Amino acid sequence: LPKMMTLHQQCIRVLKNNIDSIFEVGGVPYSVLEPVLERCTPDQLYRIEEYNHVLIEETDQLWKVHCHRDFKEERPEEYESWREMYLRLQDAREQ
Amino acid sequence: GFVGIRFCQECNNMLYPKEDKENRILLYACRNCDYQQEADNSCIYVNKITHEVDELTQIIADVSQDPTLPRTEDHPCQKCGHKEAVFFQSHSARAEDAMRLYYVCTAPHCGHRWTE
Amino acid sequence: RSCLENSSRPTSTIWVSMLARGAIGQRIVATLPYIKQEVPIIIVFRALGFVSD
Amino acid sequence: TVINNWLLIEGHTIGIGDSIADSKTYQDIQNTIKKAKQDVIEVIEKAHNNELEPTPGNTLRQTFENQVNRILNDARDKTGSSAQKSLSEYNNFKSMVVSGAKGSKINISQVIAVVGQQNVEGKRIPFGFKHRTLPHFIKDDYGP
Amino acid sequence: VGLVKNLALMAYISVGSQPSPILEFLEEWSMENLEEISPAAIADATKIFVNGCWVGIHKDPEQLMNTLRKLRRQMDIIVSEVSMIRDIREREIRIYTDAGRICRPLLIVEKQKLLLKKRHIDQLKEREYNNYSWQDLVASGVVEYIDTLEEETVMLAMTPDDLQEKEVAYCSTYTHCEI
Amino acid sequence: EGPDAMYVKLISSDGHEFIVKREHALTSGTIKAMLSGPGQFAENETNEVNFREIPSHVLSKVCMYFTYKVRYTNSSTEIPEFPIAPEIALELLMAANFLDC
Amino acid sequence: MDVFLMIRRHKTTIFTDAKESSTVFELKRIVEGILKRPPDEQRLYKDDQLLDDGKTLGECGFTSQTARPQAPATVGLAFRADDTFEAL
Amino acid sequence: KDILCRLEHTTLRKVTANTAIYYDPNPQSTVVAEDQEWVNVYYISPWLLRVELDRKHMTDRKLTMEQIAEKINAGFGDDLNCIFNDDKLVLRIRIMNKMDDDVFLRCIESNMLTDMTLQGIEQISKVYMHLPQTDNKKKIIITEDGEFKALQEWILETDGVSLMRV
Ligand SMILES: [Zn+2]
Ligand SMILES: [Zn+2]
Repeated sequence: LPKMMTLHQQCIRVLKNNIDSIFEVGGVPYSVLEPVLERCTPDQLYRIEEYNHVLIEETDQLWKVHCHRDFKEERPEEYESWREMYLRLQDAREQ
Repeated sequence: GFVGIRFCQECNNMLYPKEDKENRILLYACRNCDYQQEADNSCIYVNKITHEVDELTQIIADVSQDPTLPRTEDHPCQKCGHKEAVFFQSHSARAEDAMRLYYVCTAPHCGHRWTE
Repeated sequence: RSCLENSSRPTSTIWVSMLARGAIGQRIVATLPYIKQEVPIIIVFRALGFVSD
Repeated sequence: TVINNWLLIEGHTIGIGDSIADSKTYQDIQNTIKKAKQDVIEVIEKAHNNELEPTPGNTLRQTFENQVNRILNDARDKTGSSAQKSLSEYNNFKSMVVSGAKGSKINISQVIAVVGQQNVEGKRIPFGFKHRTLPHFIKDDYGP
Repeated sequence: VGLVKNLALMAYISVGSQPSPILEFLEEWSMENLEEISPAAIADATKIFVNGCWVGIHKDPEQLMNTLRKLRRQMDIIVSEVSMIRDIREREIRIYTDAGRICRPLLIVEKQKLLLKKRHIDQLKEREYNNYSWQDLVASGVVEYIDTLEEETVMLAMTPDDLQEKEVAYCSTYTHCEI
Repeated sequence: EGPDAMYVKLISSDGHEFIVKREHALTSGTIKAMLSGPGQFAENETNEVNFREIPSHVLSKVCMYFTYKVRYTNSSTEIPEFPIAPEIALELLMAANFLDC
Repeated sequence: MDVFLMIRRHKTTIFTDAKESSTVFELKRIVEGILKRPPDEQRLYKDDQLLDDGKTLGECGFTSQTARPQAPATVGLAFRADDTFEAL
Repeated sequence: KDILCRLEHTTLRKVTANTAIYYDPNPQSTVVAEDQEWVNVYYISPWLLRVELDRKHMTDRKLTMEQIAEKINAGFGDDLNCIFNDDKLVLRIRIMNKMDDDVFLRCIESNMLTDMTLQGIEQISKVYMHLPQTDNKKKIIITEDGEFKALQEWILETDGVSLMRV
């Protein structure tokens, strides 16, 4: 890799290779954790959010990137954050 | 520019070019029924002999989902800034004279396609 | 080489061809089974039940 | 009769030790192959970024093919030359080649150094899949 | 020479299946028939062919192919020998159930990892004790049969060493691995 | 730690504090704002950098990265990467908060 | 070229920078310059190989690998040559 | 290269960028409106054939538009009038004086593209110049001293055979 990386970039590229290693984030703000969570897949987001609940209200806009990739024909209705819509449609489609 | 097929409305057939010398202008007339219509564009027919220099408009964004296509992270998307993009050569019969690479952004909801 | 599934029958082959340049333009014809000559494709579409272009 | 009865005393064989080269020769062959693959990648990058100038009498794809085949033929020739230069006077492949009895320097080159480019109908291996020679490669892979 | 050929060892020629379960599933998995659509919807949609019969169009072909592969991998409605090809550039999905298609089993790769784990190998080491067989490995979604038309859309790792590769793996989107 | 500033001491509420080249801690964002604070010229030379809530091995990696990055930026070399352990990256990422890099 | 050793005395670690050949008590001198450590307080231990009584850095324990900016080589320290060897 | 251009067959198709068909009953007011100035300099069927030629093909064949125009006039004998200018290489063709003239101009445009020769010999598709480095196809001469001296001289190859014309 003929690239120079600062500490932010080093940590987030390593963590962008091993998202699966994250169990509990500790106390990192989402604004720091914004890159590694955008290159991610919704099951891993469910795992992260159900181990690290305090992130939930921060990550909802992230779910939109998933929703328009998995349910591109859809839009949220009112009183529907993107996480709960994605889980409702995901379980409805599996059923 | 190209000329397309203009269709009749009475029988939905093809309109053929014709002239009127009383008005001395150009009209597309239907010769199945008796419909006539004044023609907007004067160009009746055009050759595009060397107008194959463009291939970007035939590319679709769905090729971002092709797993057999080469992916690069050294050509970021201009429209949305996504780091990753697929690249490929042209698949036309006009690609015998060019190994030119075309790039498609692999981010969903963007689908931006460019060249070099 | 069209052959109906769920049955054992011979395959009927249809040839939708285009004439060469060497002719005002190059035209599309259809060689149908049990038809001696080539048929223009628009005639086949009209005989299918679609008269409008 | 006389030569066949002297060969009872002298003897002639071929073994797996006649297919071995020196470690320095193997390093030279690997270096030549690496350099030639780098050259092919550089020609690929020149053609991909539209920096490849066509030669007179040929189109761009055929000039690219000529350049790539020139690089790979130079690779095969240099690796083969190193292969024959490694050979001792006791080497039996070399004995049968310089006697003219059997084999050539191309055979020694393919046994010891590099088999070389595979050709079908005078060109490289065709894209029998959609723009792939095999499904183990990526599409539009023009590398060696 | 060349005209008389021989099978490879793990090559299997498909025996044929009825298209009816796949056709029913496509009918109520959001595919609209050809009889009920205006032609203006065909330009942006994906044509769906079942044994070469154009039966309809689909607006979301990627999740449809994901669903079809999930059905075939768990030996649901789609049986294992059915070939499903997405011509992505030409916007077509061709499903073949007929006989005579020569195919071979390939290990399934998801995110540069084999779905074959040590638990499958350990279960197969006692084939005549666990009653674990090759068919259980097919039903597990670990291996799947790919024919020549589908092989032209897969991305094969020659070995799992192609998967466990560093920053330039030459491909990060391997879909299958040679056994 | 000595006021002749080529060694600077820095503490993370742990026993294992660390003292590092200031010239090889030059790539810190926050060395320009809490050693180069409201006024330079012997604010820096105090060398009590009393950070909090960082485990010892984490900032050992961080300041070893400081020396690493200082001598591998603008030098003849530009390629090499930084081999962090995967778990500690999390808490190292909080160090990514502190140092503005 | 470089050198990378964590001069590790339990809870106090010194950083150094030097080249592939330097007398090993010049390390004590460069500790002495800022940390005010007399040579009695600078009993550097061994490496994994035994330490250098010949007093240069290109002698046993130190290779071209131990000058690693990726991760250095560490060993304990005792700030007394003969009396006591204090850890923590 | 001059001889190679004089031997290789050059149709109008090799040098034409595009041909378009227009309804222009009044050349005083050109509908395309990019050719207004030189047509008004010159100034008839209302049908117009506008031929745009590529720059590079018209340069490396060493063709000038007057040669194409006189080739038109020799080919049809003033059955049709062709004006031209450039400073885009623009030709404009009309047919002076039940098979309406649009399909007749269709047909003569097909004749333009296929059955007209600008320069060269008809049966020769491509000519490959080369300077031979071997003595098999060189010009061996006997010098004044009396040696056999090989002279490297440029020789041409063809892809068709029209030996007598060549
Ligand atoms: Zn009509
Ligand atoms: Zn984009």
